[PDB]
Amino acid sequence: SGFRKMAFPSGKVEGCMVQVTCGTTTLNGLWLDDVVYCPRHVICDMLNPNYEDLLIRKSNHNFLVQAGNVQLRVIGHSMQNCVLKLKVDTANPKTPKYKFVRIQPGQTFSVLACYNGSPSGVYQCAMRPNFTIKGSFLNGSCGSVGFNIDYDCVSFCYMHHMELPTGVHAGTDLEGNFYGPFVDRQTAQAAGTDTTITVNVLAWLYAAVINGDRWFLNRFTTTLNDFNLVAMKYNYEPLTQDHVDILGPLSAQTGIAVLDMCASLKELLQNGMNGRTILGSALLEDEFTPFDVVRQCSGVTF
Amino acid sequence: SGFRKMAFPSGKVEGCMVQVTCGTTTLNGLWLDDVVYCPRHVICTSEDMLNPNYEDLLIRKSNHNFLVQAGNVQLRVIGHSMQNCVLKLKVDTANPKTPKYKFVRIQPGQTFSVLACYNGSPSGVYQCAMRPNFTIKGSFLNGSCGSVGFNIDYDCVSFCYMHHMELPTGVHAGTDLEGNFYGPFVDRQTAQAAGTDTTITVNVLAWLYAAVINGDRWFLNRFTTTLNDFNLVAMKYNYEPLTQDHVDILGPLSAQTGIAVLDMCASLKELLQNGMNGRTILGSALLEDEFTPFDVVRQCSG
Repeated sequence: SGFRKMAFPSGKVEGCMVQVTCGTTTLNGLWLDDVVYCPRHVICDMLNPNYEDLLIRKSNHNFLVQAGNVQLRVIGHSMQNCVLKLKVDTANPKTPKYKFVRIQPGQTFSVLACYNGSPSGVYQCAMRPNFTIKGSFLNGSCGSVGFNIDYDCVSFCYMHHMELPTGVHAGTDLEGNFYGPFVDRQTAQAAGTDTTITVNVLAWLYAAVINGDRWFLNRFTTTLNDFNLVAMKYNYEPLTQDHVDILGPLSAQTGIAVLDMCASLKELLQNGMNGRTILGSALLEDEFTPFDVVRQCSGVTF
Repeated sequence: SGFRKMAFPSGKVEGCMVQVTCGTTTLNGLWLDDVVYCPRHVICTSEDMLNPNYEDLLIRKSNHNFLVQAGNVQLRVIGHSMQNCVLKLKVDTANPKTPKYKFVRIQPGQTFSVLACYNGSPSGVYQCAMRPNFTIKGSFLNGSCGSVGFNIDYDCVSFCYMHHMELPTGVHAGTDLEGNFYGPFVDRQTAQAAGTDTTITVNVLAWLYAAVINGDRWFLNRFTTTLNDFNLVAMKYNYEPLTQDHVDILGPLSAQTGIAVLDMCASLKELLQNGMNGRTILGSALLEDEFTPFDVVRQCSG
């Protein structure tokens, strides 16, 4: 029993974390095979930077890459979108089975927060619909990475680049493409209005039911069209047929059809929780995907 | 900025997890140097549930009765001994991935990370706190026994919890790594109930300081309180008494924010009376009590 905000075991990623220093900037790099990936803004105050330009001046020995107390030597440097690729002369013997994947808003992943190439914390979060992440990052955390694990395979999906003025965070995939309408320079940038991830709330309500927490269930069911009218009123993401289909396993396990659970969610959006809680929370959690709920409520291992 | 329920990187513990089997029972073990630690109730049968005589059961065991598997490698048990409620399996191989480590027994309100495992394989990592009633609100399924809770000091893993059982309310009970249960619990299927839980007041106050550090002030007020008046109120909300130790411990956060501890206590009093009025603190509509003062300083300041 129990339901916790659960991250993937971070060991496969810890063995990949290195420190990258260049000029006065120090941040984290991801050492996979013989390449260290890191944010391109480690490059050498021009506030509308010309990254390629500044990069050609750079010598390989300008990039001080520190793997534990062992210093790697850079033998090449190239650039892909907002990520710098530093070719090193040694393949990481700890390189896990891995892929680079780009995730969709609403999908969850684990962040290994690092400082000076040293892992210091791991937490689970979701890519918000406004493409930010509500993370926990201090100065020096840039280059910390987000990931999922499937079996023995690490899917790297996120690299941290910056904090927005509201305190939420922005970054790229491992191919250097930003999540959301952000750029890696000093300019006025703001997170858009965020919305709640409806399918994840429903998944979490199924988790609550599996854990015996049932007071919000009601006899009623609604339509996809009626619910999305209510959802848009409450700044909830639209629920699609694909979302219903993905919730299928939880619907079958619980006896609660998705549109049946939607009538519960609607009631709750319109009436509140009335001082009651669900899985120890007085808010509707939206950072558990349907797969997270199945995975934590069945004990899948890595 | 930002505040997340954050676990320690689990890799140093992942490299220690093994599978231990006696007869029909399989659970997790902790392999450090040449000793595997696991809950002694792995030697129980379906008939030894209510009143096992572990000394009698263990004396009947021979080393080859213990099937210990590390990955695909079966370890060979060369000796066994019992220390309180943990079994210590001496094996012929020292774990080459043994971190610097130490066994620490923690006090209620202390937090730690749990690496939930099944069949010796890590499933996920989450953060917990030892409740005042000596349970933990974990996320465990069948086969999770022997999963451990831990903290990390620089590079030293402090093992503080080993999972043994789930109580009827769905909360969890376990031992330190010397085999001593936290709380009045025993490794028997005899009827056992968690005492009424209470809120870890000092942790809530730390979290309110974390909220202030992260820019939120709406819950502050112009009042202070005496320590005794605060505890008289808090006890009526099933909050733990706040001691002078706790006041001392909140000193650094008081200094960093400019809000005296007894001043913040007056804010907590008011929040207890009023609730949040549709507002949140650090993204929560409830008062969070599973962040210690040490946690807050580490995550908010470094």
